[PDB]
Amino acid sequence: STELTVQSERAFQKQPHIFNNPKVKTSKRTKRWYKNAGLGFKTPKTAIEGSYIDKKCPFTGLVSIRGKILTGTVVSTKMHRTIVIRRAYLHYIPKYNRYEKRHKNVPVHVSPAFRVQVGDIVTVGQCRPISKTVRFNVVKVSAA
Amino acid sequence: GISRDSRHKRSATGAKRAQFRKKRKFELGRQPANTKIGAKRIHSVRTRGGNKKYRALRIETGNFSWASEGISKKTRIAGVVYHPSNNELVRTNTLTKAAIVQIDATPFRQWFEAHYGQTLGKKSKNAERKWAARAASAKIESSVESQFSAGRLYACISSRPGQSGRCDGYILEGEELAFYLRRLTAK
Amino acid sequence: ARGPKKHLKRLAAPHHWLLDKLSGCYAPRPSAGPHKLRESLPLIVFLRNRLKYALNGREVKAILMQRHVKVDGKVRTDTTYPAGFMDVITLDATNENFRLVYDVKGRFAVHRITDEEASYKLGKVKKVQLGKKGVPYVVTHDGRTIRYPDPNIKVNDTVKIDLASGKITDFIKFDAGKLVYVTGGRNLGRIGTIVHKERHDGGFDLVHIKDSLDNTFVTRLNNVFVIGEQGKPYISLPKGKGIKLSIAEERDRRRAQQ
Amino acid sequence: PRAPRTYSKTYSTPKRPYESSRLDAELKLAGEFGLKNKKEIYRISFQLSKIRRAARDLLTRDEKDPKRLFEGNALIRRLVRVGVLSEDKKKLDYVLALKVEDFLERRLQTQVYKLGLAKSVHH
RNA sequence: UAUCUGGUUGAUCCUGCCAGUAGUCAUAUGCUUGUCUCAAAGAUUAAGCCAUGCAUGUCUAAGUAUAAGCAAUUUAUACAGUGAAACUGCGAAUGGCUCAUUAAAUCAGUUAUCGUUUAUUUGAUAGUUCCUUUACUACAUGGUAUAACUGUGGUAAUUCUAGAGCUAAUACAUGCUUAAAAUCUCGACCCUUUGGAAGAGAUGUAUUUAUUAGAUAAAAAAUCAAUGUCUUCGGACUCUUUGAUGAUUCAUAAUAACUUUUCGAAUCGCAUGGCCUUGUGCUGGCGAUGGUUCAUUCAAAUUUCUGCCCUAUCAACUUUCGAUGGUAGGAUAGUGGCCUACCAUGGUUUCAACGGGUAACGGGGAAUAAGGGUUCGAUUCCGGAGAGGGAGCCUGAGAAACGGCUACC
RNA sequence: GGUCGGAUUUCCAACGGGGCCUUUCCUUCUGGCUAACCUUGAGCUUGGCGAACCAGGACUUUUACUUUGAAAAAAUUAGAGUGUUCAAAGCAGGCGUAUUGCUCGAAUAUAUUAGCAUGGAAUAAUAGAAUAGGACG
RNA sequence: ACCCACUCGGCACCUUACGAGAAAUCAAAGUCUUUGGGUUCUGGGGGGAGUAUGGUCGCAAGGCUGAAACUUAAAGGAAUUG
RNA sequence: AGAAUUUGGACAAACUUGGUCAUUUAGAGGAACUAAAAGUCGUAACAAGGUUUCCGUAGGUGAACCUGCGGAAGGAUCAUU
RNA sequence: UCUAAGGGUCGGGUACGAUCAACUU
RNA sequence: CUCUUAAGGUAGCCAAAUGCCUCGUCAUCUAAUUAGUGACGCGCAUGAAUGGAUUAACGAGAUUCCCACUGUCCCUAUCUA
Ligand SMILES: [Mg+2]
Ligand SMILES: [Mg+2]
Ligand SMILES: [Mg+2]
Ligand SMILES: [Mg+2]
Ligand SMILES: [Mg+2]
Ligand SMILES: [Mg+2]
Ligand SMILES: [Mg+2]
Ligand SMILES: [Mg+2]
Ligand SMILES: [Mg+2]
Ligand SMILES: [Mg+2]
Ligand SMILES: [Mg+2]
Ligand SMILES: [Mg+2]
Ligand SMILES: [Mg+2]
Ligand SMILES: [Mg+2]
Ligand SMILES: [Mg+2]
Ligand SMILES: [Mg+2]
Ligand SMILES: [Mg+2]
Ligand SMILES: [Mg+2]
Ligand SMILES: [Mg+2]
Ligand SMILES: [Mg+2]
Ligand SMILES: [Mg+2]
Ligand SMILES: [Mg+2]
Ligand SMILES: [Mg+2]
Ligand SMILES: [Mg+2]
Repeated sequence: STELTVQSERAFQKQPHIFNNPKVKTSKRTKRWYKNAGLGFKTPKTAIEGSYIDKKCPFTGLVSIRGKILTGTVVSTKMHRTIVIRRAYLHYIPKYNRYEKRHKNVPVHVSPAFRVQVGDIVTVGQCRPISKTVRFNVVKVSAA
Repeated sequence: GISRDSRHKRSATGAKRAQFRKKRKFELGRQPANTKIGAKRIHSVRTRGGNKKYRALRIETGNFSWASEGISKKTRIAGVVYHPSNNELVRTNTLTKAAIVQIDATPFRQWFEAHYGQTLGKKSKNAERKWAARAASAKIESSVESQFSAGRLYACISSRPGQSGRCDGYILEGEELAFYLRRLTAK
Repeated sequence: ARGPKKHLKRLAAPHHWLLDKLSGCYAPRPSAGPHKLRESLPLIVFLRNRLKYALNGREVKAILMQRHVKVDGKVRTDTTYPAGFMDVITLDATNENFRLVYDVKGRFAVHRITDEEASYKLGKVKKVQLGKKGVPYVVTHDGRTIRYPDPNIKVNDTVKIDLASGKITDFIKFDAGKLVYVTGGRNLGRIGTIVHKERHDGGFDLVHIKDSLDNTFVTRLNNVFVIGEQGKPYISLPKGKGIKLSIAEERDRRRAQQ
Repeated sequence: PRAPRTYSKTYSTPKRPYESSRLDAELKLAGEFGLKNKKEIYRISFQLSKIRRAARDLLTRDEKDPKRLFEGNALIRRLVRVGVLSEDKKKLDYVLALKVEDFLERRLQTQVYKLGLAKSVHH
């Protein structure tokens, strides 16, 4: 995670329509909006108590998780906020009455609320197209 | 013309896809507005399913809002001072979203005197009754107070001039103002 | 392609219309209306193919243009006006009234109702949502929007429409033990007294259903139409009452009388 | 654009073109039943072949199979109806071994012959 | 109907192929052809080229008629009967044809739009618009041009048109007529402490921006900042309004403004009825057409997962100038490297990427089969693509439209 | 065969299901039905422990496989019924005092894999407490 | 160091055919139409031909990979009698 | 209100010149293969084929082929306690 | 006429600031 | 087959800077070629450290063709010291 030095881009990174009025003073100086992605997935404490913005986050962002829920093994963490998983499966050829190993590489988006290493197993929830190849968002990490 | 389809540029593996489906209209694009300042000129764009769209050019004024005070005013635009996407839009004074601009700051100044009444920068008893009740809230900030002396305010264009035909924004305050001031004062 | 289609070939029309594949190249394409194209009677099939009150499509136009036929109390001169589930058809001549219900075989059956039973209809609510100016409304399965409903009305319930004014007379709540009518799927046209339903957060609810003869089957929630409390229903069920006899038992009944 | 008219062929030629046994038995049938062709014998063999194709699929199933009970009775009923299947043989196992010319016995000219009225099968 | 036979030897048993054998909604061809039903049919080569003639036009009771059209209504001096032409409104984006392109592309099954457009149909749904809003004003209703038409004409020719003179709208372009009540801001004066006022303005919808609410597992007390509906100023205190989803910045409402400003009936047919202070006074029916927003239906666009033939004498490919991802913006009906600026070096591949080939549109299916398979699918249905090859675009809800236009070849 | 070749019961059996005990938690709280209720009122009465039905819960080892179910348009394939004179076909048709009319049908099956729900839990993998942050508390 | 008995491992050998094979023969070449312990590689009539061409390795000789046009009704294995 | 015209941009047909790939096709001459014909020369193999045959490799010779080194039995020896 | 990248020297109890100066892209 | 030698020119290459006949023959290059290149080889009189045959790079070396270029030329004119 490393908190990605939040104010680093050329534009001011903030959650839209989340206004922290300076006229009044109270606890939690910076208002943080968040939500539960549903389907039983919990919101990690990093998302609730973090400072990242990540408008593509399924908990603190503007994207919603709906559609397919998949699981895969991480094979690449070399992008920024995006990883590649490998989904293995067995394809049945009816002629020989037996299977063959196949795989697909799914690029999925990882929020700073999660920390993912190569080889870990994660579950990804479907969202609207984020990039040219990305269609899924990491929602739960099952390994470390 | 300008197309938004994807059967052009290569897939994720790097393969070049063959030609298929001569360009369709429902995947078209158009040319940018590149809105300027002064002598308002807005053209009409007929989009899909009727749905008239406004291509703003040469906008003069705008509706800028003061989030802390919850008021909006119509004020003129002086020029563009910072743009996170391209520095040329600053140099050419192009009006786009998320562009930091100066504003006249006069309508905001006159409203403050009517509402709070103390001062900015530097008669009947129905007035000071409101002013007495509307007290302890005229201590806005030291980074916004000093701008009223110069007569210009750092605003941020929250609207899409090339889509709606309007240049509407908000006055930078608090952390957002402190972020962009460091960018502007650097030399 | 390039715009909406307007022709419906035979062998591509819904199979429950019972259109002979020969004797014609096209089929009546139902117009835009309250009901889906896939589930729609429209009158030309009803008047000619079901009631034998016409010999051609020209005689159907002659009947309709004289304001004899009416759907839900309105003339509906359109020849391919889509008439769907629970729609009430009134003919001034022959003093006949009809209600569109599915036969146990999955087909729209000719059902004759009395004058009083033609003075209302049931509609499954599809969404309860706030309109403009904070006015709640309910959307039934036939596209009917009714403002100011009962606050206790929720989705998947059945309301009763007056058919003289769009007002709601009474509503049946979607609870376990209610008599239901299966609309859509392999179990189309069965009546089965809900026992329980499965939640399945994410979509595609499932409900378990067992008819009077204690035959249990499961269908998706969107195919279920509650038609009243167990026992007495709120409408006159067609002959058979949705039993779904097996083919072995069906032939013995056909062999009982001959 | 119109629904095509379904058609099918109703005869099967034998695998071997020339064998003495079949070329004799088939001609014996034609002469003794007054048939014009061999195609009129291939037709009965084809029709019987489909009968024993369905009866084998039924017998290989379990007893009291709901499909077998409905289809087995219906298949026996048709053969009993036209007289090919006798009343004493309704087990669905005598269907598989009926005969070739049991069907030829129930054709019109044979039965017209049987009740007099022709005094020869060719008449 | 789970079957084989002839051919290597002087003779034998094998391996092995050649030949025979049966079928083909597989073609072609030869000889021959009496009857009824049914029926494919310029796909293969040449998505090669086309004379000619047709294939898209359309009206009611209910948009506009002085036809200098036809006839008599005779109820009619404004019209009111039928009706050419033309303006207007729709449709022409359906259908029909073909299979050239196309190998994760199309497509099949399965998902999503909490990521968008939607003419038409069906169901609901604008009392708030005299703008210095007390003469500015027509609201028993306000203007302009023009077609058709008369006549002058030009070219060899085209569904070519010009100048002159008329006249209509559901054409174009303007435009008011209806209650209240409540609330929020300004705000005269008494003059005061507990402060209330006359009066004025604002308050539909649509657009844009910012902000607020949109809550909800459970029970009791401490004094303050000051009473907060009414006080027996001790405080009894409750009513405190709050929907849906698995999930939302959702539906919805409110505040402050913005718009060069959308919409909020100057439209048509038939019936003519009631009330009086009988005035062309006031009311009053069944429809048609149109119109803002939502829902619905007919759709569209994008989209999830799995699945495609032969090839390594194709092993590395993609990223100059877009490749993979981030931030911001522009564009779009919307999401998205769709495009742009800055940034990072990423992405696919022996589980076969990439390249080449296809005498490859893909399925539902077809032929032959004991079981397992093999071959085929231009073509009666579904989806896609194209109108000689390219590209571009107007109209419109919907077209990169070709029985539409523009340019090149 | 207690009816005249059709089914009921108390039956000696077989085969497939469910619950309980034998060391065998094979997850549950706010609350309703309190339910099957030690509930008993004189032989049908006032009061037992929540999923047998529910709204929200911390949590929740993962698959492969197999059964059942929803989906897999129509046509075509198999297949039931039926006078196209038979047949290929088609979805018709049939019965009356035929003067008024009445009425049966237009089924059913198959449809890989992928996705979805579901019971099983053998077979084949995967994980857990070892320089104990291991569980109950 | 020899002799006798047993045993594990190795090079083989003799007999027979339960079995296999077209046969020659085989204790595996058996437990294969009563057809499935795991796995790698290679062949699909005889010639043209291991030839052409393109690659790749070698200093070279050459190695590895490797066609097609064309042509043919038989080539081939083991035994039998001359 | 507004025609002809005009600035810049994007989309971008098409032409020319090259490059690259692919498919056909001419070519003096050179060198193979196949088939036919009673062609000329020899006799390399099948018997110990009259020098046993064959494999790899190298050289040589009209031609089959010969010779050296190593190897095999598909040998003409299953055999010398 | 502008824009961007490429430095030296001073500065913390036991990330940032000041100042100065290069032609290279 | 015969005469003959010390041995009778092997592998290679060739009208080559080495071929007389000769402007050899065939192909290409051109409108036309005693030029050039590619083949052929009874080669007056090629040929193996008289070194043979090749050969990347290099050359103020000999030669041929092609593109660009041009007063070399058609066909000359003009200007300056
Ligand atoms: Mg079409
Ligand atoms: Mg229609
Ligand atoms: Mg031989
Ligand atoms: Mg012989
Ligand atoms: Mg053959
Ligand atoms: Mg073709
Ligand atoms: Mg509507
Ligand atoms: Mg973006
Ligand atoms: Mg981006
Ligand atoms: Mg093709
Ligand atoms: Mg089609
Ligand atoms: Mg097209
Ligand atoms: Mg053509
Ligand atoms: Mg076009
Ligand atoms: Mg045409
Ligand atoms: Mg030993
Ligand atoms: Mg040994
Ligand atoms: Mg073979
Ligand atoms: Mg071979
Ligand atoms: Mg031999
Ligand atoms: Mg010889
Ligand atoms: Mg000889
Ligand atoms: Mg030998
Ligand atoms: Mg050999």
